Amino acid sequence: PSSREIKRRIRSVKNVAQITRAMEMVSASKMRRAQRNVLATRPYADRMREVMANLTARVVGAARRGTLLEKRETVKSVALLVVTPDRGLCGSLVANVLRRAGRFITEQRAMGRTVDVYTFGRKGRDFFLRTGFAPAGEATRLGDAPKLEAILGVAISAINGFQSGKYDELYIIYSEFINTLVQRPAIKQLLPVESPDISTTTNVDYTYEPGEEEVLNSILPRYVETQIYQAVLESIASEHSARMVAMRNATNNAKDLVRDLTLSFNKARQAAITKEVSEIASGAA
Amino acid sequence: AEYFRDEGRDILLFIDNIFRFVQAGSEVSSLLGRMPSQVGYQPTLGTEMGELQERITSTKRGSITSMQAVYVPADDYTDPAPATVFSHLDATISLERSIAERAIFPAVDPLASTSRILDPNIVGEEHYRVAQEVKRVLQRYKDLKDIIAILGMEELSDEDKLTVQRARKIELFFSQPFTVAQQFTGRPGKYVPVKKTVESFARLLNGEGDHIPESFFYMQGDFDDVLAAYEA
Amino acid sequence: PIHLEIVTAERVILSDDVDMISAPTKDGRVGILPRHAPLMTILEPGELDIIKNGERTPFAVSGGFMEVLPHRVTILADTVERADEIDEARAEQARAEAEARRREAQSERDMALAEAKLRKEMVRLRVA
Amino acid sequence: VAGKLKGELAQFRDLAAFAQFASDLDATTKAQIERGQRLQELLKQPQYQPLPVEDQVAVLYAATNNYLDDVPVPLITKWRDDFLAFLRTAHPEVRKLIYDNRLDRKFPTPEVKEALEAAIKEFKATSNY
Amino acid sequence: VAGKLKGELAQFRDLAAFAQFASDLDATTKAQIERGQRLQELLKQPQYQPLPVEDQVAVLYAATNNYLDDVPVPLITKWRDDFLAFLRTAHPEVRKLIYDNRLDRKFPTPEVKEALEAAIKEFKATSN
Repeated sequence: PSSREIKRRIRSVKNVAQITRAMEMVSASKMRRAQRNVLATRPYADRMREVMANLTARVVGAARRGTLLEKRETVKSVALLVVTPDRGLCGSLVANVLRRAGRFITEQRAMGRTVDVYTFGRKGRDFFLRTGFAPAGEATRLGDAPKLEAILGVAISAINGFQSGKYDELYIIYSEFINTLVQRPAIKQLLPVESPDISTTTNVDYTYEPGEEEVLNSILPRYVETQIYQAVLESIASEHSARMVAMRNATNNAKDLVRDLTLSFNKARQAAITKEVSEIASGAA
Repeated sequence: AEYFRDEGRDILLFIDNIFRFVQAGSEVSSLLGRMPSQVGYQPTLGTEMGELQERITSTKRGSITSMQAVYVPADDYTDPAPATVFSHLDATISLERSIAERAIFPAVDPLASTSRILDPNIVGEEHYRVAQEVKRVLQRYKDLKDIIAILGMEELSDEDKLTVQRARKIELFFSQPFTVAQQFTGRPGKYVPVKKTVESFARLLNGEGDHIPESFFYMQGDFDDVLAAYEA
Repeated sequence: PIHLEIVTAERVILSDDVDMISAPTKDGRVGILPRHAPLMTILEPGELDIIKNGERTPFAVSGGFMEVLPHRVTILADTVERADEIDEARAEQARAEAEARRREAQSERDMALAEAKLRKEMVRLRVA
Repeated sequence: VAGKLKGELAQFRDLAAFAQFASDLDATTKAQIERGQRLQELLKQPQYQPLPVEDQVAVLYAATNNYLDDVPVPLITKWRDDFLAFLRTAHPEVRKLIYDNRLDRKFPTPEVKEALEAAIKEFKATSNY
Repeated sequence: VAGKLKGELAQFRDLAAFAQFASDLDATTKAQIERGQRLQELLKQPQYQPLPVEDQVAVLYAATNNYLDDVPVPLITKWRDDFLAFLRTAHPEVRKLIYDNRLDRKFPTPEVKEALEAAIKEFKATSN
């Protein structure tokens, strides 16, 4: 506080404000393109949604409700999927999703179900490595526009684990994009338990050339992979939105601190001028 | 000016950079050998600023209204010079460079320009209500300026897009066709009383005028003139 | 005389109308004319013959879950490539589009973001 | 000529925060950022090389018009030097014409307009950057 | 002994923000962060407990020759104190050996490098 250190501080926080505003702008463009990608992925997702509803409408017997469609009893092992940002600055989003994952692990262990972690994004990977859980499936360096082929390394592993009895149920934790400003973590069930939607009510009778059971066993894994891809893209959009909000708040805070530091600098400047003129007047007299 | 004030006339006194009066006083005090004061200013800063700017009053016979340009040393308004000037001020008008980039008509920043007399008891309840509503709308636009720059007009929800459009139109409606002007634009001069201005802005805030586009508010002058311009 | 939706998870490539389409179903190749009865099927690697007004454009499909209805037909294909003429617009696709994604969209942009995160961190602790 | 230069430089000073992020930005924002960078590199000058008003106004007319877009930023100074050498040697007539009617209120008259545009186009076609 | 100390401390001081909330560093920046924290904790000394020259020489030799890398950060003051206690009691001959030839041009003589590295290894194995 010597009217020169405060000047350096003011310059520093001004640089912070400029960098943060630039981050907010690029995060806005990122959110735009991520929303575009989500909407471009929407047709596959919803078409397969009503296709699955129609298929499970016909497959109603317990005997043929096997493989991925079976509603297993006496659940023993549960796998949860977590999608997290690869980088920080997201604000409370990473903390929120990891708190949700931790508490969900708490209830799943409360009922006696052993839990295994499958993580997208470096933040969740690092957190779960530090806390103790070894990543059963690890996938990082997912860009803002990931391809479905990039998720296979985890999704196929989870589906094979469920098929082999390793996991009796499957979950995903992702950041839902409620608004441009408001985002919460969400929980979804990955064992199908499909909805008796209008499609399920639809009685359009079909023909299954390779076979009903074969079509079922070939479409359930792809439906699950589509759900995971939707969740990952939703999480990417929420990541960019949360970074936008965090950087807007940081820019506003930096501007407020620049204002306060400018007030302090002006006070120091006036004090320095008063001190020097008082000393000069004393020396003259 | 006091001769004409004593004649009962209303006089407007323009002082260019009262801060230069303050600095001249500081220099005179320094040359006279007086001890400095708090930035090196004259010890008699308050008394000198009171000798001036205290004969500027409204008396029973006449009145001397004033308008003093003020150069704030650096950006320090707390500087003894602008501080002692603000001690003697009844209104402030803030010309801003950003609005001056395109608005060469009076570029007064409505949010940074205040006035002591703008209170219900003096200018009436209607004027205060209209002025506060205009300032509220312009403040909402100022807050949403960053959102508009970053997100766009689409993310901005309903019931605020109307206010943003209204704020654009009302910032455009702070234009006045002058009787005398620099680089005379040819528009006829207009003298709009406060009684007309209050009702005009009230009606602009009352939904009327939402039809005419924003760009046709350059130097319109009155809400009756707004309706006349919309008719053509 | 029916609208065919070539739907991939990444994007919807075609939602146009097609005179005739041949499905490389697992059990064996099938052909579909507009008023086909309802059908679901598993496609295989091969050529997807979008025969539109006499022109057969063979689209390489690595997998499909084609849904057929009298009024509409839709394929949910894991990977669809033109595999017909001028390859796949290699002028930019798989080239400028690829580089713009791996470098412009991934590499240089992430380098700049890391630079900004840095400059933040450093000039943030210059405040102290 | 220089009114558009001043406006564009003001816009670039406003958008200077986004310069390092030029890749991921809107098309118009990118166009503004590289326009401002071109102008800033143009205003860079060597020592003891003052420019007569005709050279300055010809260069700034080329810059304000979308004539230097194909020129990369680090070559704008060389572009200016080569173009001024071209006008000095190849086309003294357009320089004299620009100097003669620099005081006309509507300065971009069709004659000087087309002469200067032809000179700039000839320089751009002859040279490569 | 102290040139490496000074250089490593300077590098760590240059690398300030990265230590404290940058989490995306390799084990090249983070290695310097770790070593600098080791050395800084080494300098933390109580009051009224001066250390003779041979003591500081031995401690800094242990620290700068990577013999202290595995020790966690908060326990380094206790590690130094325990190593000194071991050195007073378990081996006073090495202290005498250090103090006798602290003035030779090439201090890490093989007679001194031996019986000092040996003591460091003995303390490392015996304790923790």
